[PDB]
This record gives sequence, structure tokens and C-alpha cells, in this order.
Amino acid sequence: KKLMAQIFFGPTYYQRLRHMVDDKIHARARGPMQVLTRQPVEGRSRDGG
Amino acid sequence: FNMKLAINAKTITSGLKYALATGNWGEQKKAMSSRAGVSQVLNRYTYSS
Amino acid sequence: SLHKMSMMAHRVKVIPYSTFRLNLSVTSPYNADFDGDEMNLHVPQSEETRAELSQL
Amino acid sequence: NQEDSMIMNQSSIDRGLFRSLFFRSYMDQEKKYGMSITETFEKPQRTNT
Amino acid sequence: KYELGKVFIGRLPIMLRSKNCYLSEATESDLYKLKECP
Amino acid sequence: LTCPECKVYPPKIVERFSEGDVVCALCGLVLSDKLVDTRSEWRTFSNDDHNGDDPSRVGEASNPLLDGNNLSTRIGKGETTDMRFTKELNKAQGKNVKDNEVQAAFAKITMLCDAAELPKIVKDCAKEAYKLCHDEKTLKGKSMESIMAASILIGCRRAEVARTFKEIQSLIHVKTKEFGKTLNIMKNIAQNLTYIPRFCSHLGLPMQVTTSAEYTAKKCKEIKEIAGKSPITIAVVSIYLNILLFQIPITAAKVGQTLQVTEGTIKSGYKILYEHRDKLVDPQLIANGVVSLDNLPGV
Amino acid sequence: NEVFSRPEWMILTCLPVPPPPVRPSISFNESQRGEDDLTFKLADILKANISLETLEHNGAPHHAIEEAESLLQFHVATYMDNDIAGQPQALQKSGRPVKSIRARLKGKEGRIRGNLMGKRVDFSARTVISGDPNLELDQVGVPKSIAKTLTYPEVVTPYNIDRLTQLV
Amino acid sequence: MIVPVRCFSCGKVVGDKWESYLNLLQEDELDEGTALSRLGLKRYCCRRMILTHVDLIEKFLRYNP
RNA sequence: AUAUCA
Ligand SMILES: [Mg+2]
Ligand SMILES: [Zn+2]
Ligand SMILES: [Zn+2]
Repeated sequence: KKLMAQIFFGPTYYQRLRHMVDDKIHARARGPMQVLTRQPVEGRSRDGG
Repeated sequence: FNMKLAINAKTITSGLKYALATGNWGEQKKAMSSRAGVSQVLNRYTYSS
Repeated sequence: SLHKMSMMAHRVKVIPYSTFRLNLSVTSPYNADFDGDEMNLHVPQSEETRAELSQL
Repeated sequence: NQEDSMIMNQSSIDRGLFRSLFFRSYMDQEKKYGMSITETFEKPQRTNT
Repeated sequence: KYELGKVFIGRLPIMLRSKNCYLSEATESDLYKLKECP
Repeated sequence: LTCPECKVYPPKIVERFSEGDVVCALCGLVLSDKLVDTRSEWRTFSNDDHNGDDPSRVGEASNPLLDGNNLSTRIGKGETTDMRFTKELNKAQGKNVKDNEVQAAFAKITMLCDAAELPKIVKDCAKEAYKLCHDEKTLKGKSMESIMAASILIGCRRAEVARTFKEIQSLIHVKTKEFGKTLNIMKNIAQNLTYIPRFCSHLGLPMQVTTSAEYTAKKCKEIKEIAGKSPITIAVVSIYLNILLFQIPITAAKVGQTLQVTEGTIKSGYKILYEHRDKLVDPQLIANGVVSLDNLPGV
Repeated sequence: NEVFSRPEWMILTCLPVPPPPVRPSISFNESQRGEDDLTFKLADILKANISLETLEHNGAPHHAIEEAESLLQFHVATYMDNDIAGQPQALQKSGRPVKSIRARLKGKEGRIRGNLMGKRVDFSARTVISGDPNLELDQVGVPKSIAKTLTYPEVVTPYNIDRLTQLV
Repeated sequence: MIVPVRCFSCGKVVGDKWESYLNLLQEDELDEGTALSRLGLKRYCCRRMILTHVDLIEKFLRYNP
């Protein structure tokens, strides 16, 4: 069915940026701990909490 | 007065290599206050970058 | 997290795809948008802790 | 597509819209620790490693 | 007061495309053979 | 570690680093839960932090093999510092300070390697050879500038860095027979191919010439054509044969000058090898200009 | 206070030495070994101590002793605090100043602001958020992978026993 | 780099049309808009595919191995 | 340490 509205449509130059979900997503539930403080390690990289 | 013993090449060679590498624009592995970030790794994400 | 509303208790809904999905009307308290924002999830480990979340 | 999100034509994505190549490079050295100790490139055996 | 050569002193890093760099007087086809991007 | 439940002699266990557990691969029993990241933990000792802002950076790496265990900071200038107290606390370190100063003979080895264009692995062998033989009664009273000149050839002879004894005679100093006896009392506690790259480079020859000279010299030895001549002479002679065979020639005077040999001596080896010139050359050598095997000087 | 804090106890005569947990060591590869800045700073205190002890024992040259005392004074002092106003910092070979005890507690990222008053935690997860007109107000879309990692410890009970056995 | 087979938006094969387009320009001197249209590329989604292509492959080929 | 992300 026709839309009651008319859509502004045409080509536009879009860029793909360096931020992708899969390089961001992270989850932890017990993992590596620091030596000194005996607390969870830092960063996604290190499987930190 | 042996010439090779007199002039230490490593002085200027590694002295420049340090600055350019690390980025602490000063002498040398004992740097502060030295200005860090003077030399940095060239962004190669896109040509414009 | 300058608000008590910046940390709220939600019902899990396991879904596909790598993003945390939220109802749009809950956007405002968190102060979130989808321009590349990330969010934190904490899981209670006790019946007591769970109650705290669900009940308060 | 609410609050800065967008909808993509999954059909177009299949046709190659916005795909990209990705290359990561891993490095490793075979370091020499003094007169005797030397790291080695080899397939480690789980009994003696 | 009566009176009774060329020495190496160090290695200086060159900036690419400068006078001292090999790539300065390089043509397009030249760079390609050198596996550089024009 | 070995699983308390199973106990099989080859104890098959995995380090599930990602879940921070140490598991028995057979029964699945977790054998440990506290598990630490050694990479990031080592980042706290050897970092990139020279400024002093990193709260993670809290220690420093040392070298127990070379300097033993001498932990010691240095009184120096900080942000809020009077130049007076630095001097006093440093003039106070002077009264507390002989052998803790003979470590500046490492600075003699480091400044010699860098003057001899030697790698970072050679210095650390020369410093370990010197630390384990400078207080020996077997060396007793040898020329103290010729026992560290001998421990540099000891460090080069393990790190595979080709350095003739006459190459270290040019650095310092060396008295030949004096640092030759010292190079043996410590030892109780080169070849043709070695020189060829450098000599050829100075000679300005092409890779083709270098390779052939290198092949001839080896064959000369293999053939045992030169009974006991010094390898340097053999190499210089072989370089003469190959080069003469190719277009860019080099004369005995020029080869000898680079090799640091005498034309007469190069002549001596050369003529010995010449008879078997055919056998000596690489098989796909291309004599050029006008120098074929028949035509080579033969001198 | 006569029991817990007599003024005589402010001037240090004996030095409590903290155990390795407070100043961890690491043994890398037999020619690489890492000691904590405190272990360094302690060794200086000790060395400066052993020195001054020998001076007093021997022929005390008065002014060569007080010279060695105000060195000891510095090492002990700089160990608890390296950021002292007026005094030179104790530096560690690489040019970086020694991480004193004060400085470990001090800032945000200190032991207080950053290991006690806030700390990283397990049973945590993070990713890019996106909206959904089909989720209920109070729910949260959780990616399968995130659900498969995060865990709830449930006690085996007559009520859940069968269900739990199945997930197992 | 290297002509896309099929227009992203509608999937009309555009893989064959490249050389033919480049030819209608050098050999026929024709303007871009007519060449595209000659080649039957009527919808702008299809037009943008050829019109805005950058055949980087040709530079890539300039390197030896 | 610099760069960056909302
Ligand atoms: Mg935002
Ligand atoms: Zn087991
Ligand atoms: Zn189309």
C-alpha cells in the first residue's frame, strides 16, 4: 500500500567507520586477577572485568 | 689519540633514534620534562587521515 | 552515572546479534542514543541480590 | 532507525555494500637471553612444555 | 705557538621524499617497481 | 599440579586462561581459580612509562645474570627541587662507595663494541666473560686492557659475529702474543667465507664476484690446496681469481690493501690455487670481458 | 594517647618491612627478573643503614657520620613519600621516580579511589547499545554470546533439580 | 577496485557493462550520461554503480609479483 | 605515554 507520506529519496555518500560491534562486545564472569590487589585484570584485551 | 676510541658514533645515532621512536623530544632514556608526542606513528586508516 | 536512574534493573531477553537492545522510552534516564554508545551489565549472584534489583 | 540508529538493505549487504577487507599482523622474535638461553621456533610438545 | 680526515659520527634518519631520500627524483613507474605507492 | 581424583602419570591439564581456571582435562576438576596475566604483570616492570604518570608502573626490571642483585636508586632532580640538597646527598654517596666501580669496565666494553659496530648480544657475552675472569688467579697479572680485548672475541665466537683477532688488534690494542695467551687461559674457564662480504664491499665488487670468490675459497680449503696459509690470505687470493675472471677486476695491490694482506702473500696463495682454477669456480660462473680460465694470470 | 599513640612513637627507630604481597617480585627468564620499587628503596635504606652502622662503630668522624645519617634520613623518608617539596626525588635508573607508598594510595586510581571505592568486577559485560520498538519497557536484549558467558549460581533443590540437570 | 557484478540496490548485472562503458567514452567520445543510458542502465541505483566506480585494480596490477 | 570513543 502507498505510503500517505512521500519519502525524500536519493543517493548520499555514506562512510564506514572504524567502530564495529564485534570488536567492542565483551563479557566476563570470573577470570584473570591482578597479582598485587588480587582483583580483576583490566580491559577486553586481557579478559578483564 | 685513537680516533675510533675518541668519537662515539652511538651518541648521535641512538640519540636521534630515541627521540623519533618514543617521542620524548630530549636526552634521552632519562627524559622529563621532555615533551612527549612530538614524534608519532602516521595514521594510515584512510588516505585523508 | 550521575543518577540513581543511570543504573536500573531489567528483565533479560536473550536475542541474536551483538548489541544490547533497549526500549526507546528508557533512553532518557540512562542518557543514551545509538550513535555508538556502549552499556554495562551486572549479574546478581544471590536470591537476596536479585530481590534487591527486582524489588527496588 | 530511532535515536541515531539506521536500517540497512540486507539484500544490498549481500551484493557487497560496505564490506571490507581486514588484515592484522602478528609479530614474534626469537630472543637471545645471554650466553646460553635462546628462545626457539618450533611446535611445542605438551609433555616437555 | 709553533706547529709540530673524514670521520663517521652518526646515523641521521631521512625524511621520505626529501632531497636525500631515494624517492625524491622518482618517476611514477619508478615508484611502482620499488613497491611504493605513487 | 596433578588431579587428586584421577592421577595418570602424564598429567594432562589445560590452562583455560580466558576463564582464569586451571582444569584437569580428563575429569574436568578445576585445580586452581586464582590465575594471573603474566604479560600485563610484566608490563608493570618493563613499561613505556618514563615520565612517571602510570599508576600501574610500580617496579623495574633488573639483570641478575650480569650485575648480580644490586638494587639501588639514584638521587636526582625532581619538579620541586633545590640544587643544594641534590649535591649534599650525592656528596654523601661518595663516602659510602672499588669492585662496585670496576663495573665501569662494562662501559669500556660497550664503547668498544659500538666503535667496532658490534650487536647487543655480543656486548652481553663480553660483559659476562669479563665478569667471570677479571678476578681469576689463572689470569693473575695479565695486561688489563688485553683481557677485555680477549673477552670480546670470546663473546663474538658464540654470537656468530665474524671478527678476526687482527680486527680487534686495530680497536685496542693489543700486543698480539699478550692477548693471545690471555685468550687461552680464559678459554679453559675465522674462515675464508667470513671476510668475503666486507672485503668485497670495500673492493666494490658485485655479488657475482663475491659468491664465486666465496665458492673458490671454500673449495680451495676443501681441496686442501693451501696447506696452512692464513685464511685471510686464502680469501684474498680467491677474490683475486674470481675478480680477474669477471669484468671488474681488482689488482693484488688493491685486494691486498683491503684484505690487509701483502701482494706477495696473495701471490703465494693464488698460484697455489690457480692450478685447480677449473675445479674452484662456481659452475655457472660467467667469465667476462676477456678473462676465461685459460687466460687468468696464473701468476 | 598513652596506649595507642605516645609522641615518642613518631620518630622512626625500627622499620616495619612489608612482605612480598605489598611489593611483588617476578621471575621472568633467568636473566630477566623484576623487583618492586619498594624492594629497591628498601635496599637503599639498608645499604645506607649498614654504612652508618659501620661508621658509628668505627672511629666516629662526627661530620662524616651526620653526613651519612641525612642520607639514611632521605632514603627512609623518600620510601614513604617521593613527591617531597624541596627535596630531590629518588629516581630509578630509567629516569622515572620511585613509586613511594604515599603515591600508591593517593590519586584516583589509588588504592582508595580505585581499588576499594570502585573496582572492576566479574559477572560484568559490555557492548554497543541499539533501540527496539518490540522490547517491553523493563526488558534488555542480551546477545546469545553474552548470555552464554554470564552465569547465575543456582542451588539444586527439589523444585529445580530436573530443569537444572537438563541445562547441565 | 574491480567493477561490481550486480548493482547493490536492485541486483541488475553490471559486471559485463564495464569495458563497454569505457569504450563508448574513448572510441565513441560520448558523454557519461548517454553511454550509461545506451547500456540500458536506467534506474539511478544502477547508474551510480558504473558512474561512480574507481577501478583501483589497474594500479594494483602495476606492481611486479 | 599518544590517539581515540559517547
Ligand atoms: Mg551518543
Ligand atoms: Zn582429573
Ligand atoms: Zn540497480
